[PDB]
Amino acid sequence: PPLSIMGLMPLTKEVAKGSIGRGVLPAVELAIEQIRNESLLRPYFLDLRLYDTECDNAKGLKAFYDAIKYGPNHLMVFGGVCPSVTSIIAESLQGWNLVQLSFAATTPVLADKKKYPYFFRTVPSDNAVNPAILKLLKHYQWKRVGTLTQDVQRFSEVRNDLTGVLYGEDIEISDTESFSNDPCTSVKKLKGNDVRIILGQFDQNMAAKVFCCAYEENMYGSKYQWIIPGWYEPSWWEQVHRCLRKNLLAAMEGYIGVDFEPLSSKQIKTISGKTPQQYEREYNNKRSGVGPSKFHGYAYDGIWVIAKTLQRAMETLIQDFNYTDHTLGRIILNAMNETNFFGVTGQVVFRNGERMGTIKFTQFQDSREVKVGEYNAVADTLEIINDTIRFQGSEPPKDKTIILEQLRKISLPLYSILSALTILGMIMASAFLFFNIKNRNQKLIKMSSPYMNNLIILGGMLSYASIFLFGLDGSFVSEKTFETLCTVRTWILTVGYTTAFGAMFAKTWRVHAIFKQKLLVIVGGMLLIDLCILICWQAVDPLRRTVEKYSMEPDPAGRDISIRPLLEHCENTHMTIWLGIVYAYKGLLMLFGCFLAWETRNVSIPALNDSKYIGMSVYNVGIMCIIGAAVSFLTRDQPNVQFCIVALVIIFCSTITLCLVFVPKLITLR
Amino acid sequence: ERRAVYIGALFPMSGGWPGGQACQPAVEMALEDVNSRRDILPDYELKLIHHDSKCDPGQATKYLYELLYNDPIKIILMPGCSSVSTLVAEAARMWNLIVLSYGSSSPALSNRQRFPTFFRTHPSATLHNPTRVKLFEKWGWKKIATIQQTTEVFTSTLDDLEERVKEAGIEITFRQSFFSDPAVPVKNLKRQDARIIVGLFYETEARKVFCEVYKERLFGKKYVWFLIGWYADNWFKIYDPSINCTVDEMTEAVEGHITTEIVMLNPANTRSISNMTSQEFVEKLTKRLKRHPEETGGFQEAPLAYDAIWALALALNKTSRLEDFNYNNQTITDQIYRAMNSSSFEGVSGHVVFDASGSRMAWTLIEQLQGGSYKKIGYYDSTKDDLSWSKTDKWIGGSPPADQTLVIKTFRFLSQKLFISVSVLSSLGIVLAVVCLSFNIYNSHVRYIQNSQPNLNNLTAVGCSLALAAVFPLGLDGYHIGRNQFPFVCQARLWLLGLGFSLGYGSMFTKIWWVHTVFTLEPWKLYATVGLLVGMDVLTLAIWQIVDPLHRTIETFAKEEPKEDIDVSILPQLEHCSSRKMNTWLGIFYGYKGLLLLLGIFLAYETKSVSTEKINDHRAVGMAIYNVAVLCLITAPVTMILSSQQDAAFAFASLAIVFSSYITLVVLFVPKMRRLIT
Ligand SMILES: CC(C)(C)c1cc(C(C)(C)C)c2c(c1)[C@@](O)(C(F)(F)F)C(=O)O2
Ligand SMILES: *[C@@H]1O[C@H](CO)[C@@H](O)[C@H](O)[C@H]1NC(C)=O
Ligand SMILES: *[C@@H]1O[C@H](CO)[C@@H](O)[C@H](O)[C@H]1NC(C)=O
Ligand SMILES: *[C@@H]1O[C@H](CO)[C@@H](O)[C@H](O)[C@H]1NC(C)=O
Ligand SMILES: *[C@@H]1O[C@H](CO)[C@@H](O)[C@H](O)[C@H]1NC(C)=O
Ligand SMILES: *[C@@H]1O[C@H](CO)[C@@H](O)[C@H](O)[C@H]1NC(C)=O
Ligand SMILES: *[C@@H]1O[C@H](CO)[C@@H](O)[C@H](O)[C@H]1NC(C)=O
Ligand SMILES: *[C@@H]1O[C@H](CO)[C@@H](O)[C@H](O)[C@H]1NC(C)=O
Ligand SMILES: *[C@@H]1O[C@H](CO)[C@@H](O)[C@H](O)[C@H]1NC(C)=O
Ligand SMILES: NC[C@H](CC(=O)O)c1ccc(Cl)cc1
Repeated sequence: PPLSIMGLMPLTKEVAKGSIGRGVLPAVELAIEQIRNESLLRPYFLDLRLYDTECDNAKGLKAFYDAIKYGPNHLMVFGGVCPSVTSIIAESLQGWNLVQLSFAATTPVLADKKKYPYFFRTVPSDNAVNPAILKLLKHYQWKRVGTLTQDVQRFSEVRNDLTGVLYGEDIEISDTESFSNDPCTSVKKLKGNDVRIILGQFDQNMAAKVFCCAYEENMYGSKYQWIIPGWYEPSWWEQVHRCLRKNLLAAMEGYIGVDFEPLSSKQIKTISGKTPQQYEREYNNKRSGVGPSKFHGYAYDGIWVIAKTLQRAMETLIQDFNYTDHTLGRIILNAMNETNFFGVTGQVVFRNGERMGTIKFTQFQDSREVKVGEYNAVADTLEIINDTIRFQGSEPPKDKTIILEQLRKISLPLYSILSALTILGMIMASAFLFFNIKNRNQKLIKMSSPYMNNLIILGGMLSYASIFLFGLDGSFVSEKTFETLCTVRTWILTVGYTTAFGAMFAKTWRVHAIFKQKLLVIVGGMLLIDLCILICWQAVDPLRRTVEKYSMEPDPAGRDISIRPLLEHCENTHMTIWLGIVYAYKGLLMLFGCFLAWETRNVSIPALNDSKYIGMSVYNVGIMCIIGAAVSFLTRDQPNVQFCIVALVIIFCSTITLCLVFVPKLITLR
Repeated sequence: ERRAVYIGALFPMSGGWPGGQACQPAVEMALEDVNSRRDILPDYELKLIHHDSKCDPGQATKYLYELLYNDPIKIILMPGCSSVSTLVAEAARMWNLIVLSYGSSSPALSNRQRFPTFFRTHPSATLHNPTRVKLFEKWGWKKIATIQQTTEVFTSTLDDLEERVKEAGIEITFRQSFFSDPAVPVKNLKRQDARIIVGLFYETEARKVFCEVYKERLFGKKYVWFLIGWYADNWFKIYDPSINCTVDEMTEAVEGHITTEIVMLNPANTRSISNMTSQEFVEKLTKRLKRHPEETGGFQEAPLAYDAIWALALALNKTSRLEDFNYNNQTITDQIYRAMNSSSFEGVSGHVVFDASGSRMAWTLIEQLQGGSYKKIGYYDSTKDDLSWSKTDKWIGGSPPADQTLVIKTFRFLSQKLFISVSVLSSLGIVLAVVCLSFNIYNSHVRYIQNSQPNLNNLTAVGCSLALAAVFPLGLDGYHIGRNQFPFVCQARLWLLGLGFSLGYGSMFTKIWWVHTVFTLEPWKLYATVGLLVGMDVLTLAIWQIVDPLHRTIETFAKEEPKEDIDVSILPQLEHCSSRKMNTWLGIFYGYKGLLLLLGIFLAYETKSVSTEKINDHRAVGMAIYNVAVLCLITAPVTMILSSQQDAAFAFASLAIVFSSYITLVVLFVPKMRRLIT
């Protein structure tokens, strides 16, 4: 001969978990009687001696010791359903060279082979669902997820394995959260960081509290997705008895549980010659009324694994096993490592002692959990079955609420009203030019220089034109045509001002020199130095377009899009120097024109002095241009007010300097 | 005579805690002193059968099998390491054996329903928690993080610590745990920005934890660690092949971390039941050791192993038959249990008694790693709540690192250089106003000064002086005054500037108005009109200030990083006066004054050509009101747009007052003083 195996199972009915042990005996006997009919082991025969371990760490270790002392020479250990005694037995296998093979231990701590080098496991562990969750995330483009872990050994180990599974992939963990008794002193942080996909690792009675608090933060609905473990008892939500059950069902509807698949759905023949459905029928007619345990297929495959491992180990060959033979234990271990065959639960194959099996997904509908897909770990594939998976929204919940850049626009009605007003300014300027050019022969106009007037009307006509180029933002102007228009507008404005005032200062020069074609040459010499200034400007810093983005916070109108306001403007390395040079040159010209006008007004020229008009217009321009320069450069981060000021001051100044020069003569001609 | 009563023992010589390197010579001595005395047990002889558990329960299971299934029957078991002690104490009830652990600190072993036949001379690890909560309360820390290895001892210690901090108002904001690789929880601690960390794990695991901490940069000025003081005094300098960090690199990662332990040795020079003081015991144990105590593991817990043997002997003494004991009979077990339970005696570790909670040592020692060597920073007794601080804890910067970088609320003030400059300008402006007033009232009627209406110009200069001295309240920020004196600066702005503008514009508006409406004359109506204007203005201002008083209001801005230091992230908040409803009263006031200014400009333009001699200089008055109107209509909405920028608003108000008040006084008075007395 006999080859003895030590089965350690809770067989008594006093324990609640014994319903597992009494569920798998109908299955194991189906494997034992088969092996003896086809006689895989020809000279020997397999016998599994059962020992009751009621999951007490006291009674199970007692049974293990009494089986070691008073029992036959056991070659392997089989079973172990409760993890408290299973870890105790599995950690000590090295002292007797026994190789244990469990079928119901799923805690991930048994996965490391520095602490449990002789332990094998036929059921997929708890941390075997992470590769399935990864393929589920890659199937819906969920590249950013948060986690909610309960601080105990099993769940913390699942989380620590998940951290290493996603490493190397594009998926990102936003925030890791943990709790021990109160789960929603931490759900508020998942709501504050605004994670849309939450991976939960917590027990059964904490899930009800997690969901009843997620109902409070409204962490449910068409924009949130929960992926929790699915090994919970069926109808686990009915057993929670202050929180309403209707709100719990409304908050939990749609979660995707992940758990191992009991039996394979493939119809190919297994190692025993029967298909999984034939084995399932044989099992359901083998046990009369005993409760069906979900571990029966794994016990069947475990017995077949033991049979094949003993076959390969005895063909590898000391015949007896006095628990001291290290070579025989090592041979059995190496023969167990090479297990590879198709059984009723899929392809049984081990990778570092852990089973590579299939993991199913179950989504929660109205009052049930329906299967929605399966992940095969040997082929590393995810097959989501059609028509069964659904979401409360039209599309699957997206993570990373969209951020988008939008320009802070100059209001179109304000630009419209001021562009409609400046064209009225230009048409009245053109009407005054018509008045000047039609009545050029009367002595009331010939007393003044009629050409130094049609230069100032040109200056005002094109400095009115400059208002539009201050409103072109980028809602309707591209990169390069904005960048070059930004210096076209400064040429326009500066040459308009310089002509418009140099012409009246030349007109005053003439009347001051006579009383004690040459009038155009000095305004040309002023434009010479103006264009020299602005070419020295353009050669150093051409006013490259910059764009400032700030305040990524503001909420939308309600369509769930985080709008990021940003705005574009013209700057350079240091605009202060260039603006100061331009304004200082223009102010020097202004003061040296007012001086020469005051010398003319000191002697009272009878009918063409006009120096009071020069004084008033120069005063208004000197105050309003300084104000418009100092207010436009301090309201740059709010461009609508900036434009409404820099356009209004231009309108006011270029209308005053035209009217106070032109209307006093038309009012005495007519 | 001399019937050998054997005891089983498991001494860990290596592993997570090598206590057996000195706890074995402790019992090997304690068995000789108890067997040499005739009054303790004359008929029996205590003998020891020991193995090496190495803190590994896998070896402990095999050795417990070899102990419980060999011919010589053992009367009691003595496990060491916590996992071995839990295994033995939970399994022993199937053989009716007493368990007496000398070095187990797991708080989970205190319940008598799960371990009904267990005793320990070692105190429970829940004595570290009151000291930790006291050190958290002393330094004002409210948010701590934890990282522990998932052993039952550390899990139960962390649960008790959680209960204690929840009682005291402290919150555990982050929680990490690992089985054999701490890289992931350390990286999560660094990502979560944990400041005050509490580590609950063995030394062999502590070396790996701190190597990943060094590679992760989770040390320095911002972080402080609370470890357990049971490690060797050089655990970070020991060569270890499983961990990469060089010892010189790891000495920086462990720096300034606080560690708590228990005294476990009676400092009094009194003699115990064994007739030896603590110092003689330490000296004899050091003579029995192969190497210095500074390199022998478990040297701190040896008094407990010494006292456990004496407790066992004194409990077997009060029960006096012991050879009939077998694993199938519980009467001898119950007798020995009731004899152990009622044990109370003065041993080397003080008053030894087996209470249910396991708390008999009161003093806890606190120390800190300073420069690669531990220094004792104080002691604490939680039963009396008294903390003896030695004042020797060194910190980087002289203060304990505070967690949770808070918000510091700072105010934005006016640059005092600018305020002082404008105040000097206003002082010179009021002295100019008083000079021109003394001039124009000295020559009251000495010359043609009476041809111009003199009192209107005089009280115009008065209103100008008030409106120009009204810049000091408008510049007084919270830097000079404080909150309690503040609400009067607001009314000292409003009344001064309102009355000043009314008195300095209505007085030279009524002159223009009378020039217009009688020259296109009466001596007292020129005062009646300005009195009506100023009185109605004061009525319209008092109704606003009394119906809706102006009070301080803070406008808070978004957070910014004041990283000119290495300190807290502040948020700036500006303070300025406002009414309960604003921009409606001030808007209507501005609109009315702008309408008056427009009407004044119109009347000054319509009467610029009249050549009356009942009034001397209405043209300079017209120029003055034009300039005042343009300046005020420009700088009224500008300070409404730039309200959230203190310096720009103050400059555009104060300079728009100073220039206007200089121009009006010049334009009115320098022509008259120039032509009158040249
Ligand atoms: C307010 C006051 C000083 C009376 C004045 C105002 C104007 C405005 C056209 C701007 C309204 C004005 C004059 C004086 C002039 O006599 C001049 F001197 F400026 F030429 C003129 O016609 O324009
Ligand atoms: C193991 O077998 C050897 C060989 O017969 C024997 O000498 C020894 O006593 C046995 N030991 C045990 C524990 O069975
Ligand atoms: C099984 O384990 C051995 C080492 O004992 C290794 O050399 C071999 O590659 C493994 N084969 C597998 C994993 O199938
Ligand atoms: C689902 O399976 C059917 C086969 O019956 C196939 O036609 C269909 O394309 C599948 N759906 C998707 C989304 O691939
Ligand atoms: C037991 O030991 C004590 C001393 O510890 C001794 O006084 C006593 O006499 C002994 N037992 C009896 C009953 O004599
Ligand atoms: C670990 O440390 C060793 C010795 O300093 C070094 O050679 C090695 O590169 C380190 N680890 C890695 C990433 O290789
Ligand atoms: C205890 O030992 C000391 C050391 O010599 C001795 O002086 C004293 O008399 C002893 N007392 C008892 C009661 O044994
Ligand atoms: C053994 O235990 C039984 C329990 O009833 C007791 O009656 C008997 O005296 C004991 N005999 C011994 C201690 O050998
Ligand atoms: C041991 O003494 C304590 C002290 O009150 C008591 O509560 C307990 O019941 C005693 N143990 C037994 C087994 O009676
Ligand atoms: N008093 C020694 C005790 C031994 C143990 O509990 O295994 C111990 C507990 C915790 C640490 Cl970190 C180190 C040692």
